[PDB]
Amino acid sequence: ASLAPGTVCILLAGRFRGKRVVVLSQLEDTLVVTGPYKVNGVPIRRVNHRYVIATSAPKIDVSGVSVEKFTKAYFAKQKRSGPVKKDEAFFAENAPKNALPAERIADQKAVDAKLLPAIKAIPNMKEYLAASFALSNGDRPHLMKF
Amino acid sequence: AHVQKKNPLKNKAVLSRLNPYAKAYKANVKINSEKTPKAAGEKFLSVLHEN
Amino acid sequence: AAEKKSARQKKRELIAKRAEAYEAEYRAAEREQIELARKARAEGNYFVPHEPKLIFVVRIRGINNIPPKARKIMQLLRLLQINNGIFVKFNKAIKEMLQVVEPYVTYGIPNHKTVRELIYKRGFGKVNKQRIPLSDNAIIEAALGKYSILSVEDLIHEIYTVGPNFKQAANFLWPFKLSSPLGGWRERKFKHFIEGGDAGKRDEHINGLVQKML
Amino acid sequence: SEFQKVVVIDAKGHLLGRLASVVAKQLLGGQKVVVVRCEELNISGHFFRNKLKYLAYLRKACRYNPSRGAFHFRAPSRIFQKAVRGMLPHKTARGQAALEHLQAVEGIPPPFDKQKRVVVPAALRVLRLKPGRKYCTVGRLSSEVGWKYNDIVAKLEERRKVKSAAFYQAKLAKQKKIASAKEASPVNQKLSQFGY
Amino acid sequence: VNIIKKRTKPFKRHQSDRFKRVGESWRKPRGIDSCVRRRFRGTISMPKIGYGNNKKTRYCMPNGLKAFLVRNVSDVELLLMHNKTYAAEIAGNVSARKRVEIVEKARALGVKVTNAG
Amino acid sequence: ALKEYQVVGRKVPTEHEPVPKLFRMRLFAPNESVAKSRYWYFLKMINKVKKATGEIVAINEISEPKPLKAKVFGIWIRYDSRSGTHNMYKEFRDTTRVGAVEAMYADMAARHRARFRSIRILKVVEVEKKEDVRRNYVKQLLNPHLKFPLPHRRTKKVFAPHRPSTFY
Amino acid sequence: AQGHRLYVKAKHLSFQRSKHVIHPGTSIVKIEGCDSKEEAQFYLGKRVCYVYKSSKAVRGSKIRVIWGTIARPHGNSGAVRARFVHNLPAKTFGSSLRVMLYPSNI
RNA sequence: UAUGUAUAAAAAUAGAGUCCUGUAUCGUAGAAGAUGGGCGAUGGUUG
RNA sequence: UCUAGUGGGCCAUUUUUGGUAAGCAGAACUGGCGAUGCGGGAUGAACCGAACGUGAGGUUAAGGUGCCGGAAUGUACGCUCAUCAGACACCAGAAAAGGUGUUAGUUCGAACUAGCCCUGAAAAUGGAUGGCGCUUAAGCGUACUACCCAUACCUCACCGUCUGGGUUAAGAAGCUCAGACGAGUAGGCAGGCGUGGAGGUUUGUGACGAAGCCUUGGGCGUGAGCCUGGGUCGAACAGCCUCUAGUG
RNA sequence: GUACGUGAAAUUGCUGAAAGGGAAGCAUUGGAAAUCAGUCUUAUAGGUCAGCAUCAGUUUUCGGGGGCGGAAAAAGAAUAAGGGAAGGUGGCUGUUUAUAGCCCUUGUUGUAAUACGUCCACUGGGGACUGAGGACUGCGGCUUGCCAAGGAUGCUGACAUAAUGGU
Repeated sequence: ASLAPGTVCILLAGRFRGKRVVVLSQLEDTLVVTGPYKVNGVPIRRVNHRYVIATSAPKIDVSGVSVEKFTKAYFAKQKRSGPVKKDEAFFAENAPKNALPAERIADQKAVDAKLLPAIKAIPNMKEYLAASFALSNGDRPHLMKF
Repeated sequence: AHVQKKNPLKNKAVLSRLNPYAKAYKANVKINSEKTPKAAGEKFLSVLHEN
Repeated sequence: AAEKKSARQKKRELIAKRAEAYEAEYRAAEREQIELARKARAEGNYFVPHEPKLIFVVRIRGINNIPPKARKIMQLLRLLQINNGIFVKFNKAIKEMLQVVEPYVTYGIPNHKTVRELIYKRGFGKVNKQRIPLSDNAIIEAALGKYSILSVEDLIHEIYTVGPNFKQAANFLWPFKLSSPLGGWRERKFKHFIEGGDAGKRDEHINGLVQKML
Repeated sequence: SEFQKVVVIDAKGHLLGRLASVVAKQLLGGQKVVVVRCEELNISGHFFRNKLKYLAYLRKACRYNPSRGAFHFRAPSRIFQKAVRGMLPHKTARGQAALEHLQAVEGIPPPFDKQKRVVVPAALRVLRLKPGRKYCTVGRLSSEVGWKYNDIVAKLEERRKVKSAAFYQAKLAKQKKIASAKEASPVNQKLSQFGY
Repeated sequence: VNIIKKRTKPFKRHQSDRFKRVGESWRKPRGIDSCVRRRFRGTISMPKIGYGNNKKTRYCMPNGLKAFLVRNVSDVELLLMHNKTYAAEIAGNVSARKRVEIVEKARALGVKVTNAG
Repeated sequence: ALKEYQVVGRKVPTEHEPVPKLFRMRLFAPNESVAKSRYWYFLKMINKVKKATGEIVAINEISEPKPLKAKVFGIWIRYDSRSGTHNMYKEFRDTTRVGAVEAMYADMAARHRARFRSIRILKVVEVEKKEDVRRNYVKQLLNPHLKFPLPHRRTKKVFAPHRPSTFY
Repeated sequence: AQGHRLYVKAKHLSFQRSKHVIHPGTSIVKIEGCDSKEEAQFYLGKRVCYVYKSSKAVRGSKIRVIWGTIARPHGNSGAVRARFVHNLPAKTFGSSLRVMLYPSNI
């Protein structure tokens, strides 16, 4: 219930662990979630609902951005059907520089610009999103409320 | 037949199969229609609070 | 083709009507006892509730170090294992039979939920000398159909109200193989219930025990 | 519950068994424990009874080669270690390796006199013994059964206390300056509704 | 239905570790004072019928096939009808020539060989 | 866990006694089963009526009428010991009869090593007049100006950082 | 440097045992700050891992990890029970485990 | 075996220098922590 | 119907005989041990709980939760201070009488009656509440929750036995569905494994390496055992059906 | 190579590997090191290990709503009366609500509430183990198709590895 769209949640696992991101829409199993890429550098990704902590931070207005174009086929990888993989040239491929179609670039830019006005309106949210969540000495997760 | 025993209490479909009456049961019925005429004789009260 | 299903549908409706009548009988009897108690209290007299005719007996001691008389009696009660339960009529012959095995069994008055939950969760029938779960009404049809017991709810009514066919219904029911009680027994299990133990007659507290063992 | 890399325990006013049981469980948990000021440890019961108990301990020895027989250590740190050793499975490699995580000393040597020393409420005499119950100190018990460095520790502890007191006055002055400059900041009220 | 084994370690004979005249092959202890026969705690366990494996996966190799001993090409053609149930296994005493003939027949029959290499 | 029970019963009707007398007792037991058991125990020893030839005609639980008023209860008991020749009268200050009886049971067990079977409670009564109280400690609690320091302060988290103040 | 550690420190106490019989399949884990079964209810189902370092670099990494899940509480003091994919070695008594914050439900 | 490898009064307990423990204080925002700029301070962390 | 083994017994409860006594001799009823593991009693043939196929999960018995040791340094009210306290049945042993010990009670300051403690109490290698230790207990009495875990109970998977229901469309000596159960010495019976020789059989293996032997290799079976890779070797040997015995 | 076919075990020397604080050996479980095979590689379907979802069976753990029962809880509150004494308030050690109050009895609000007992074929979460069977049959529900109804599928990713597993 707490994973409403527009909520600020903390990524627990993955390469973006500890980042704070803004939930856009609820997919069938996961959350199509992204922090404003100009803020924390987290592009649009699916994140399983078991790997987020829904914080009690004030909600972000995400009604003004279309979310129906984010589907399983939208985020799906390419078919392989073959055991042969991996190469130094393969690692040189993909990457942010190659692949990453300009259509994906434009959507990320569009949704990013649409979410700036809300986070600028609410004070101390831009720095809150840019920061990274972390546990310190004497912090008990079953006590603290997010 | 009957490879697995399904508990009727925890399985509504199996409960329906065994009991074609759970569909209309109505367990909670307001019986005291908000009136409650207390009935305890004075002799009973004296014996209760005796000694 | 469809005649069998047409007859089966009205058979199912008849089962529903009989179960509806049984629930009305339970409610009417329970309310009748309450009103009689209230009127006796209001008028200053005493009204004694009827002595239980149905009893639920649970074996609590293992199969080791038991005298021959008690061992035979629990064999006649079909309580051959620890944590085994049976429904039994309460009369002069039974009361003295349970007196002998007081240290090895605990018995008390079962209520409607105890009987119903036992027969639904742990209800098994003795069909062709086999322990067949009561997963369908047709199983009781084939075993107690000639006794006018047509459904699980009819079987519950026979057990709960102790009808004329209690013996056949009770013998059809395979003895209940209950689990160990959640929360544990009392500190010393093999005293008498009056002494803070758990053997012997425990009146309505067999219900609290059965809820734990289910 | 909390895990520290090393725990320095001020053994003053603590009960021998109550502290040894707490320490022994912590050592088996994989935590390094240092116990300081073992000469101030307390034991329930009057001294004479405790002295007789230790004299009973001295009686145990091998009838051949007492050098094989039980080694009766007199130092208060060694008495505390003996109590802990009887609470650890020391014949086993697990309980033996848990012993070298324990370092009981008399007084507070230089490496530990500059470190925070926590106490165990579950083992404190004031919180455990009814007032008016006689008790003895391991330091005095040791000094009568053979320990011969009682007054040296007392002198060195007195000097350490003076030095620690002078440090505390310096820390108090610094903290007083910080507290005085604390209230001047306007943020102190901006943090008020947050409970800080 | 995946292949599972109830037990993987063998049943060695009691004290076969301590005495060389006592081989490891299992022997039922008949002693009047045997700890293993009386099944004391910590002692070694004895073969029981409860240890038996599933009738469906019994005798099957981890790859799901049953090794079948083969002497010549006639034994390979016996596995013509069951290349998906039995795998041919050439005997020890088969010469190099007949071995090559067996493997070539097994490949043509599409029958796996457990000791092809 | 005790509960005060009023149990009324009588012997079964017979030709010799068409109208048997009804005997009622107020007795404390953890549940109704023990209450009836003790009730037959006392009748069996006094009036020649067995549970076999008798019947419980009424069972009732008595709740304290004024549980929010501090009272003094005087209890007469027939203590049974190694010699078994003992009558005790004790006074306990409590707010309910059940609480006073439970306090009596613990006190007898602690001081005289008496079990639930050894003790039988002859009578529990409420002492309303202060001058009727003969126990010095109860009268000390009846001192108008009663006031005393809080005893046994005692106040997981092992390894506290500071020495406890354990004071006021 | 305090911008990491998204897990909770824990210590491997022992195996599920009686006085004389152990069950290596299930481990007893003591989570820091958890002092009762009510607190342990939060940590039920979390992923607890044992991290260790070895000489040979499998996957070109010096660190190996044994994964596991918290199953149920143990006792009244907040210790829990864990099932690991490979049972924990008996030498890891008193070793430190890492209880991640996922699978989350908060 | 580390993930903040953070914390130094002595005391008494029918008293201590406000108390009724540290759930506190110190530290904590930045590609595992980037590249630039404007104001403010003349402090802070570190070779 | 035919036949094996046995025809030395022992312990506990209660009843009891002879006996100064006995871990003594002799009986009566029941349960155990012998023949029987497992959890608890520190440890122990018969004590307490529970009786055992291979495992997973859950829950319990007796007993326990300061540490050793899995589990509350729990809650409530008390008693106890012991110059060698106390600490759980069987059980590892103690008495009369006492106390300017203390806490309570009963009766006329006094006599008492009851609990705890102490005295009575008195041995020989150093030493045992199991150890450490424990004193508003981690002792003793009582109540109350939470918790720990047996091969016991419960659900499930698999193995075997037995039992019952099907199967003329399926090595019918086959196939298929279902339930219950699983300790074992002396002893019985059944089905299998392995060894030497004989009749039949396999277009059987083999000097391009039979048999045998060694092997930090691989596979099958509950097991007896079988198969196989590598090495060594040098002339024979095996599977199936049956026969036989100087067969483990 | 006549100390001659094959050349076993006991026992022995050398080499390599590891262990060793008053025995050793053994069983269970995993780490470490060594070693190895299956499997895939292919012909929409399939190899190894994982994560979530929706289900089923078993169980555990928190929470909510409701019905019924008892002296139709006992109490209590507010509000009307009577009576009472104190461990005595104001007034002067003594008295009877005053410049505090308490207790006892009775009515009204009241058909009060809460606790306890009990039941719901009432309901909201969290965790764990298990997936046996293999076209269709049945008993049910829904509306002919569907369904949690006679035992697990669905959607994905990583690795295709010594990964899992074996020794």
